[PDB]
Amino acid sequence: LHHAVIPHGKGGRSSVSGVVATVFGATGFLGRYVVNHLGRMGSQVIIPYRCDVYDIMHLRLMGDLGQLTFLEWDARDKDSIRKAVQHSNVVINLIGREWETRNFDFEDVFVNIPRAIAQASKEAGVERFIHVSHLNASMKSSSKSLRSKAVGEKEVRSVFPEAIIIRPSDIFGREDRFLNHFANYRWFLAVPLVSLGFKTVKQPVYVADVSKGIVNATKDPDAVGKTFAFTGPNRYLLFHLVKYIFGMTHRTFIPYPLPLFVYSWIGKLFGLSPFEPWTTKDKVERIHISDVMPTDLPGLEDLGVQPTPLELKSIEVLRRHRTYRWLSSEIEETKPAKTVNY
Amino acid sequence: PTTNPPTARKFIWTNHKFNVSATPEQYVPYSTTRKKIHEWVPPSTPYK
Amino acid sequence: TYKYVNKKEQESEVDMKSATDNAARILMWTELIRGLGMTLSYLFREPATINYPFEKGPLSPRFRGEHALRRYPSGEERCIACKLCEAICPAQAITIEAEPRADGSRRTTRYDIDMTKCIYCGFCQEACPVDAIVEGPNFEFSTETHEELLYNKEKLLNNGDKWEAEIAANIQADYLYR
Amino acid sequence: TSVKPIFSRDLNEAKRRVRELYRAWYREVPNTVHLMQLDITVKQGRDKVREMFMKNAHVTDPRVVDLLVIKGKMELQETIKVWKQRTHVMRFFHETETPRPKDFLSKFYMGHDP
Amino acid sequence: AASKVKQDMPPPGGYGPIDYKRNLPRRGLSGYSMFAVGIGALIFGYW
Amino acid sequence: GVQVSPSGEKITHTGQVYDEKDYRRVRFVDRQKEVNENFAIDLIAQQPVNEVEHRIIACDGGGGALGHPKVYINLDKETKTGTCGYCGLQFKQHHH
Amino acid sequence: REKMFEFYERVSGARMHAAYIRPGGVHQDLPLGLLDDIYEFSKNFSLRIDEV
Amino acid sequence: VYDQVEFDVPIGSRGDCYDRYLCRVEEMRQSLRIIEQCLNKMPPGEIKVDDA
Amino acid sequence: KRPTVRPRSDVTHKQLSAFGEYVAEILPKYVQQVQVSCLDELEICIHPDGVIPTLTFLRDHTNAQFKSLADLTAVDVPTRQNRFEIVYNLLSLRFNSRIRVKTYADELTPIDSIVSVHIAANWYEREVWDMFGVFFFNHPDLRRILTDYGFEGHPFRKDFPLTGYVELRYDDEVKRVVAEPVELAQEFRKFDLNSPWEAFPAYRQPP
Amino acid sequence: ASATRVIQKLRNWASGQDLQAKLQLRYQEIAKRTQPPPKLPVGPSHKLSNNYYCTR
Amino acid sequence: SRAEYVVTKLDDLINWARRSSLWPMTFGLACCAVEMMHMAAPRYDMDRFGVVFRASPRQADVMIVAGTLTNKMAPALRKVYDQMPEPRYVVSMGSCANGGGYYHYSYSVVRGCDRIVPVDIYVPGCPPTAEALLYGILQLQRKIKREQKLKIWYRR
Ligand SMILES: CCCCCCCCCCCCCCCCCC(=O)OC[C@H](COP(=O)(O)OCCN)OC(=O)CCCCCCCCCCCCCCCCC
Ligand SMILES: NC(=O)C1=CN([C@@H]2O[C@H](COP(=O)(O)OP(=O)(O)OC[C@H]3O[C@@H](n4cnc5c(N)ncnc54)[C@H](OP(=O)(O)O)[C@@H]3O)[C@@H](O)[C@H]2O)C=CC1
Ligand code: SF4
Ligand code: SF4
Ligand code: SF4
Ligand SMILES: [Zn+2]
Repeated sequence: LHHAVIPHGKGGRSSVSGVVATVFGATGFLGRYVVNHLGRMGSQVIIPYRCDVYDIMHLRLMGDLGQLTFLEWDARDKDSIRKAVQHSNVVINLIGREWETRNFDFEDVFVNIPRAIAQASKEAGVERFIHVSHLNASMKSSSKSLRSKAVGEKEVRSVFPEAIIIRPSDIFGREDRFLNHFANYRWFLAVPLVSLGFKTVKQPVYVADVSKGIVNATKDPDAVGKTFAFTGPNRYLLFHLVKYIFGMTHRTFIPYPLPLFVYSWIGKLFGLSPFEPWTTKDKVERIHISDVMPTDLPGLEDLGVQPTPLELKSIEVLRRHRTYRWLSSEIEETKPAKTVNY
Repeated sequence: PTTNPPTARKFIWTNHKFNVSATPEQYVPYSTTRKKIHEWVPPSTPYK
Repeated sequence: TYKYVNKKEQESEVDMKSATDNAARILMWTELIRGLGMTLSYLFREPATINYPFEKGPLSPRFRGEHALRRYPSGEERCIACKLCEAICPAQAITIEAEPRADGSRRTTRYDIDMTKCIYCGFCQEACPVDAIVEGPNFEFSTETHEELLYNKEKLLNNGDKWEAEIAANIQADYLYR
Repeated sequence: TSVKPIFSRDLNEAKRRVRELYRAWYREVPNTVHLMQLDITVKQGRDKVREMFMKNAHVTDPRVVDLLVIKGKMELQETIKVWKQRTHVMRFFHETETPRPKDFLSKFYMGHDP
Repeated sequence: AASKVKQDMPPPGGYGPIDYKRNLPRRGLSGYSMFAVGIGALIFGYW
Repeated sequence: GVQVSPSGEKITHTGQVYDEKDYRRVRFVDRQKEVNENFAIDLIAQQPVNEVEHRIIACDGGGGALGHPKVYINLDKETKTGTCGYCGLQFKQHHH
Repeated sequence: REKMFEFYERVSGARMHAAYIRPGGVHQDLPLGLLDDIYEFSKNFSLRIDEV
Repeated sequence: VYDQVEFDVPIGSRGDCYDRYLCRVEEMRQSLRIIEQCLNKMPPGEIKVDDA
Repeated sequence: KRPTVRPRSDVTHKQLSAFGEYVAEILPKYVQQVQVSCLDELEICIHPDGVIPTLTFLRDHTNAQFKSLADLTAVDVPTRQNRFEIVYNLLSLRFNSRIRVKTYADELTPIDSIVSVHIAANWYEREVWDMFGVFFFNHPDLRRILTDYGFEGHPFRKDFPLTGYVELRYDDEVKRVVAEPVELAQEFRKFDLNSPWEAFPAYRQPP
Repeated sequence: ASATRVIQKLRNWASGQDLQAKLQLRYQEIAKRTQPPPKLPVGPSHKLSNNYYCTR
Repeated sequence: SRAEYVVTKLDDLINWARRSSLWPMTFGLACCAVEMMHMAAPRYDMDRFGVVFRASPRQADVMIVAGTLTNKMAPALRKVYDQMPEPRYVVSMGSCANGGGYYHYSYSVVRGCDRIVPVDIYVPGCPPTAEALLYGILQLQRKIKREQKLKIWYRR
């Protein structure tokens, strides 16, 4: 270890961790938690951003002086990546997107960009490269995002064979697109589900556990070159999950069945939004795709994390949707969701 | 200063710069010191 | 001695004239019309507003703003690492590390000032026995980053090499009063 | 061995006071998880109350116990009234403090601290 | 030339005299005047 | 002078520069490293020796109360030159 | 208040927090021409008190 | 040097916000009265104790 | 006559000493070690059982009308077994004189409140409690006054570190302000400044 | 001073005072910004005889 | 008639509005609030620049942390900031707010408001000359001049 990387201190905001990370995608739902957990134990975080400097403020405070170093980059410009990974010992590609744009395709974000980042990280002397694929990812899935993600992790491993690949499930938090989505269906007065939610399984995990797992894989020497499956402890059926949601939200739950060949058309329409669409055909298909069973893959308890069940961390997400009549309602008033094995 | 001008000194700048914050050509702080403690340089030969 | 502010009131004597005057005051709002007149007078006065950043507020040579390390006219640094400046700095903002320069002189390697800790008190420039550290006149040195406000030897030396034409004159003006 | 007593001339009366205080806290927890909109259950709060109480179970001087009860009543006042926000209440749970291990060997691997 | 002690001392004879007492002046009409004006205006308007 | 290192970073008058493998050079990415190009050692070397006809000379720097405390320097050793401890001015006994 | 801050600044260097009064007296004598300005300010301040 | 400078203390009768406001205004006026004297009679000499 | 030294009058010394004799012989049950200083200031030290009687006498008695409680302080001296030196500075408008009354306390040795005498002492006693840990009796509302709402410790105790034990920040994870153990980027620098040469031989402590 | 003999009358009547003689602005009635150099005095303890710090 | 040019001009307009109308919040903690006032005073007329102190956070656009931030006050500061609606900027005024300042090593001071909220501009001084605080306001104006949000949206 270089004399400036030896860890010193007790693991506080002003300590040293020995970690010099370059986090691609820090301006997202998960990147902010990752950067918080990194700057919390005194590590250097290099945060390349394409967005406006006004959208990195919430990050500017989650690290001591000099621990956060921001940079302007572009996915197409390869030098923008070399300059970022030029001094790191870790790289964390969280780049992703739940919809395609005028200028970017699922392929572009899930295959090429990770592949270039990995080429540069390898050529630059990086020791670790953490990639975040999906749990349900496969070259044989109906959704295009999952096919692209599987191809992308294949390429990342063909360019960086020691790349830690992390495969989480539908993540839930405050700024998420899963519980807030299943809560905001209410604006349409009813919940359209395929097969009435049955036949579908969801094993969701809290984002803080995922960030802890990433930050611990940063410095866990038994994790190099391994795949992980970050999944929650309990499996649910989409029906009972959404019912528990509307219970915490205390809204009226009117579920009706809906075949997928019209729900996907609905999703296309909604996706035509030139802004951030409220839903998409790919987000639809990603829903209603059952959740793979652990199938021997390592996990959070092997990284050093005890998963947090949804029944403890749902209200801090779903109290924002309640009305004045139900705000103060406690957690125990809501009947928990049925758990399954399948 | 057109009548009572300052005194001439080599080290004085000949081109004044404005506040250069949030740009390149700005100020980044660093340690002006050298290493205090030096590590042992392991040999390039094995014991055999 | 002392005086009364609201005891002036003496025993009550009232006439028809006094009653009518108080009545007009109460009915025509005399005393308020006078405040209206004052505010009117102020409307037709010249405002004290300066046109910043073109014309600026006055100052005096003694103004203590941004710090700078000076030099002798030969270019040699005035600091000798005596450390009075950090020994008295009541904010513990100064940090110094000295070492014999190759030529043997007593000079610094580190001279840092956390300008987020400085209270801009001036004790360092009145303690410096060589008039090396000063608190210059510049106050327009705000930043977009906290790190920029943690000055080191090079920053202060550059400031000194930037403001000397002004620092030296203000000193020449004020150094008899000290 | 002879001193002035604050309130209790023996440990049993101090224990009576401690029990009164435990009852007050046990009864209050629900009202303040409702009011402060805390995102915890009512059982976690009472477990935390019991833990903070046991934190000082080793005391035997009635004066220390009386002062601890005074401090606890001060806090219970600050909480019954909403003078303190959910921040100060969740300070008790230390949700962010990375828990230092009691394993000699881990303490050895990270740092020189005993 | 030479050099005597120089100091921001007041000028010989002292500074001018400073005003510090209240001078809220006295103005206005007589009261009877105000009421007469108002009453005459009312009467003319009524006519 | 301001010499550069194999990494391009400039070496300050303190001899400080980051090693090529040091991660602490990200702070200078898309930014600059502030150094003072006027090294006082070279400058005070560029000044000449002030001869004197007295064995003991004083040095207040210059400007009187604008310089440094007045120190007195012995100049017996004709091979060496006396250097002020505050400034770096050199003095030599003219007649030796 | 701004003019009196100017007095401060002239005599101390700071407008507001002048560490000027110190055990033994004051750090630094008055600068030439300050008492005149104080007189010019005091000869008029009464008028502003009257306005208020 | 108070006890070398003459001034009047303003005093209220009804302990209300009005009497206090008047007391403050008149204390400002008396501060002017005091500044006049401090200006006219300011002695020469040093400013800090002659004990180094 | 000398311009640097401070003019000293013995008349006030005599006045205050006579009044100290007065107080000592009129309250023998409580008074300890009356004393007067080179600077003219009267200091009456007492047993804490005498707080209320002493202060009430000094407020109500005719030759002593100290009916304005200027200050109320404490002083930690960890050496002595009773650390806290509680101080009552008082003022007589009728005689234009001041006086100071002192007691002593401990971590586990509380005293009585004087809000029945001087209502000005409510907040001052709350401050003493918050800062040093001294508990007062029969206080209407004794809580914290200056410290945070969940603050542990009494910061003015010499044994309490200047920088404390915790430190606050904002955590996006929980979306709250949290308290973490202290960790500084620059540690406070302790300067040993005491000269090793006796400076005032009038206060020399014989061995 | 820039006023013009009519606004002055108006505002003096409205306020009831002679403002033109007492202005909130400083027109060259102030000490300069470049004063000569001073020659400060010295205190009493600057003698060379009968000045022993044990006395004072 | 390129959409990129049109978007650049539209963003210029957006920023001009949000810039020439900056309504701060009546939030002053310590001495530095006095220089805030003085910057509201005739010599430096704030409204001259479009600046107006509104007392409700739900109406303000920026908050100047004008003094020392204690641990007993940080929750309220973060709450108020949270309650300010985006776009929201922050200005640290003085040395107490930037890094604790003269009270950095105290047990009841946060060593920088940048720990509790994110700061756009730092104004040094103890206290900062009102002229300096105005310099900082205009520095903020320019920073807003350089937001380029809609260009980013169009490039996405
Ligand atoms: C033969 C005749 C037959 C006809 C019959 C009629 C005869 C004429 C009678 C004239 C009567 C006078 C006109 C009545 C209006 C005034 C009413 C009034 O006097 O109210 C006074 C009220 C109390 O004042 P106060 O000092 O507190 O006394 C309290 C009692 N102890 O305080 C007030 O109400 C006033 C305070 C209001 C403050 C608000 C701000 C006022 C702003 C002043 C603006 C003035 C400009 C006017 C513009 C008008 C143009 C439309
Ligand atoms: N439900 C979830 O959140 C799940 C997440 N994951 C994985 O986690 C990762 C992040 O999730 P999340 O953070 O929620 O995604 P977000 O959309 O919340 O943020 C993703 C990041 O991708 C960056 N990004 C996307 N496209 C580009 C581009 N073309 N150029 C530059 N930057 C780009 C964005 O930067 P900007 O926003 O500034 O453009 C943003 O910071 C993704 O890779 C996803 O596959 C896995 C399973 C489920
Ligand atoms: S002005 Fe005062 S606080 Fe600032 S660096 Fe100098 S001595 Fe320290
Ligand atoms: S007081 Fe002056 S000479 Fe001494 S260490 Fe400080 S800057 Fe250098
Ligand atoms: S920085 Fe100085 S002026 Fe500003 S609040 Fe702190 S102590 Fe007061
Ligand atoms: Zn010299």
